Amino acid sequence: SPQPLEQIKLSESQLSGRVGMIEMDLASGRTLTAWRADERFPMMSTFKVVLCGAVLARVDAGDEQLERKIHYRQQDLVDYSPVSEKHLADGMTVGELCAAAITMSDNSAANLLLATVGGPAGLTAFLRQIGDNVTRLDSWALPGDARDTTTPASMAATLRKLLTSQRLSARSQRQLLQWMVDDRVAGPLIRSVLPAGWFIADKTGAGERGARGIVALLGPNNKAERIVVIYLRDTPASMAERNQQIAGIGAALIEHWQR
Ligand SMILES: OC[C@H]1O[C@H](O[C@H]2[C@H](O)[C@@H](O)[C@H](OCCCCCCC3CCCCC3)O[C@@H]2CO)[C@H](O)[C@@H](O)[C@@H]1O
Ligand SMILES: *C(=O)/C=C/N[C@@H](C(=O)O)[C@](C)(COC(=O)CCCC(=O)O)S(=O)O
Repeated sequence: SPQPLEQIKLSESQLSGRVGMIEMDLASGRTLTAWRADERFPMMSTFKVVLCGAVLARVDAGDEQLERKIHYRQQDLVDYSPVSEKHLADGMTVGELCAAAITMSDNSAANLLLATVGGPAGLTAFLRQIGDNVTRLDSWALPGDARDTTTPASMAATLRKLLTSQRLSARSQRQLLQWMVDDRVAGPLIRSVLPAGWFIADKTGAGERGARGIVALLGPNNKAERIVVIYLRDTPASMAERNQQIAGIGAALIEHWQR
């Protein structure tokens, strides 16, 4: 592989789209690689991590419990509900909802959780509270449309704040991390192509006009050493090719880790 920056450029050339990327030390926030890091990209399903960060903040505050069972009706389901569609009779706990939202990208689960935090406005106020003045959720992907967007730099900083600053309790930090470790959409596939010793936790996203993304923890020696945030937008490429390009940026990181 070429150097990370060289590969990121090759990916834009090959995809005819914009790539946005930041590689950041999880413990300190040291930024190693930053490309279009202040440009806006659609968050897609990656918002579900921030959502559950807000849910955990309510738990910490004593205004929510992960045990609490939510009952919902079939009429409340939205498109793509692989887990939530199975519990019309018995409901799901708030904690189960977050697991389903993060690990399966369950949209009904995310929708039910979003209500509990005051909707898109409420989640955006949560972001402003933790010092993210850029990321915004507006909805329960055209150029010029800033709705439901973040930047690589903002998303990386926010993920670091949620996982490591003392904004969430120790138990809540550990919970948010474990949900990302447990990703079923891409986690196991990623492990299958990762060399031995490499840690992965992640949340993926996909959307219109080629939108595709991942927010992840990666490192050698089985450690969550770095946050890596990669977003793509405005490419006509197949899903398979978008995946391959993101994987190629991963390969360049892996080969050239010591920077
Ligand atoms: O010298 C480093 C390594 O080089 C190769 O490993 C390859 C691997 O065989 C391939 O499967 C992967 O593809 C990259 C797949 C990563 C996909 C997910 C990455 C995510 C994670 C973080 C967010 C961005 C993308 O690249 C590495 C580096 O060339 C050798 O196979 C391996 O023995 C060796 O230890
Ligand atoms: C989150 O990014 C959601 C992406 N797409 C879904 C949506 O718009 O709600 C779909 C239903 C596809 O969802 C999946 O394939 C599950 C994995 C999505 C993910 O990577 O998180 S829609 O067809 O695009």
